[PDB]
Amino acid sequence: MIGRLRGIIIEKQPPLVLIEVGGVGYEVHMPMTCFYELPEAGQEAIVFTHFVVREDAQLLYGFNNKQERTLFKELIKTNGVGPKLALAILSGMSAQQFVNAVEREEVGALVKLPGIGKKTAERLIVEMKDRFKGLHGDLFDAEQEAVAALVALGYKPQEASRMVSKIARPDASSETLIREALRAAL
Amino acid sequence: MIGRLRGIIIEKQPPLVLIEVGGVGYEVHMPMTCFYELPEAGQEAIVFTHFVVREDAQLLYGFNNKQERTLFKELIKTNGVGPKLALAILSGMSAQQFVNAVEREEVGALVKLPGIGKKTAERLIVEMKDRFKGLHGDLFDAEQEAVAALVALGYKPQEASRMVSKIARPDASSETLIREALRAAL
Amino acid sequence: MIGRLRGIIIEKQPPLVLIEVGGVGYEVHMPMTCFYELPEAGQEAIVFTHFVVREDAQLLYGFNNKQERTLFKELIKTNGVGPKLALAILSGMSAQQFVNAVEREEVGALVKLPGIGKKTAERLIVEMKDRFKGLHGDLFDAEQEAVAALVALGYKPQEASRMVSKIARPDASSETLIREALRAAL
Amino acid sequence: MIGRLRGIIIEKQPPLVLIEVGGVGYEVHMPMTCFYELPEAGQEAIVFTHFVVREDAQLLYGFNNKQERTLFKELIKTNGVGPKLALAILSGMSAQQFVNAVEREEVGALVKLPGIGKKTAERLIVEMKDRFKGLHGDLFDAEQEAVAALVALGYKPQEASRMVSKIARPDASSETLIREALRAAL
Repeated sequence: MIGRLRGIIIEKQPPLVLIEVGGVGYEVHMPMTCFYELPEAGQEAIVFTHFVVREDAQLLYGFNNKQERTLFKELIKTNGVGPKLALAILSGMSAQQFVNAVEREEVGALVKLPGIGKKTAERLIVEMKDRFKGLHGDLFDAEQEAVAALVALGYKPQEASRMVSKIARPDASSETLIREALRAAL
Repeated sequence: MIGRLRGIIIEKQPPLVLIEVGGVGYEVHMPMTCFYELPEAGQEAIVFTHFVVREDAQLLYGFNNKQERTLFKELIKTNGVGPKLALAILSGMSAQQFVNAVEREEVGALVKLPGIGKKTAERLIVEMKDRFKGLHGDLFDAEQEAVAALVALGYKPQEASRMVSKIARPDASSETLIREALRAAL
Repeated sequence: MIGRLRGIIIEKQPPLVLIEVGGVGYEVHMPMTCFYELPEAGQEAIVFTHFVVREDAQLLYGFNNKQERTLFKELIKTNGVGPKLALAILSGMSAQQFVNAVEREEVGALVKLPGIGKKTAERLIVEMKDRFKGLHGDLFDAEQEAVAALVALGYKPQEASRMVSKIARPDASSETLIREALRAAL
Repeated sequence: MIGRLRGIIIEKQPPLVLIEVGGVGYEVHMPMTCFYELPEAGQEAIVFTHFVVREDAQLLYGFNNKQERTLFKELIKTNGVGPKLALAILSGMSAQQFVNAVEREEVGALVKLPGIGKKTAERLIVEMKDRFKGLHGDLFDAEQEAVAALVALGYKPQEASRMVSKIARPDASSETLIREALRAAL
């Protein structure tokens, strides 16, 4: 449920940051390429977070923008790749370099990074390439926002794209598109 | 344990809202019909929430008033219907339209919505109609507040209504009714 | 981990209170006898809490003082008695009345309350009477504080009382007693 | 995820402290040797914490500095030793005394403390002595910070020390060391 923290950077111990919100000091685990961009200790930072809930522990993974978080969330969906590994992948290379290596199927650039291997590198590339097709954008709009909303409700991507086509009126909010699209389907 | 959030709306990405409380950014999942009523980003919002705790994740579902939340809480009690489905039901129609479709047994209005079907639509109507009888009101008072309190303590609805009858004195707080009713039963 | 809430009472719906701390609205479940003593909506309240963590849900039980909470914590240790039942026991009678009924073995006063029975009433009395012997006090001091600390560390009650006797110097902090007692045992 | 609390000390009940952050009262369990150093009730305290998450409960263990917390975290990794026992070990002796007793293999100093025994005392000493070798320091630097970061990413300690040697340039940030070391390995 915790999507964003805004507070004072108390300490940096890569890959860990300690952000103070109120008087609560959150431990945020961040990939090294996001780590370089952090403000200075004593200054306010805004980090986008991904809460991983376990039975044994509760952890916050933090990123500087939503595109990096989505990438990380996409990455941990593939069997064999978890938060620590995803943290290492985005430490060894930026999000843009990772997407570029996925698109050009560079399965030699990723094999060096610890904990994955050769077959999982290959499976990661195949799988991520497939996931990027339907993924957001600007690294990988009202009408697109509206399809996403509909997919979130339970419609299948293609059928949601169908619904947001019939009433798709350029220069119109994503919400009215969702309202209009849902109205003419029930 | 989290029943209400009051903070600044940071971002809207239907059905998700990001509300900032202190410097903590909560991700709230809201049905589309509540979503339309939200203030503008940068303005304060008050949302009634339902915390769902899992072993893998922790989520907040948010509504603009308590009646919608109760409806949602009632809805997720029926096997086959979970938070995502309940979110879709209250996206496709308002709470009032849903109660009206339940009372008039319109099992054609709900069949269109994704993820449920025909038999579950039918079971939903039967089950919700039965639950509404004893449900709060104004969509579906000191004396009624007092019966509820007693049901919460473990008394059965009918016996709790019995207790709040013998001493039921119009123009008197629900608490004194609970105090008086509990006193003359022990 | 949440032991106390101090905030604004937003709504009362016995046995539920909604306390706002920051802009976070906590749902606190309180026994009716504590409920009567709450300030008025819009005014600040201080409630002592007991966090019950489950896999399905996370709940706060609240009391006006530490003695009531201890009683509640003691109560839920007995098989057959859980938070809802303990909530009902402290709703039907005050903490003082409950301790008095336990000491005088009144197993007719408790049998009326819903959800327990006759054998569990009897077992509750036997068990609570045994637990009160070693329990805190004022309803059921530096030297006593110090024994408690030592019991918490893992010493057995009798041996901890032994340790805080040899160096027990009236008119001296519980901490120095713990320091002195631990020093002369290792 | 909670690494630090900064708030007002409300009550002390060794080994428990109640720290108020906002209007939220956190129960922090602290070893007695850290307990002696706490400010006075009504004054601000800064405690370093270790959140233990269970299915039944959620607890905060607190320390005055990071070295004590690391020790505690190291301690609870050994089978037979849990938070309560670790709390007792750091109550009976300071962190420095404990490290000294580990280095000099004093397995008579620890045998007195309740809940452990003789074989676990012996195993604790062997195991802690082995863990201290690679452990931080000042009780047990940019280049060392950088190796730690790399170990956290998944590299093995020796190979991470190899990487931070080839480009190890005295008088240079730990982050650039991590950036430079990661660059010349992929």
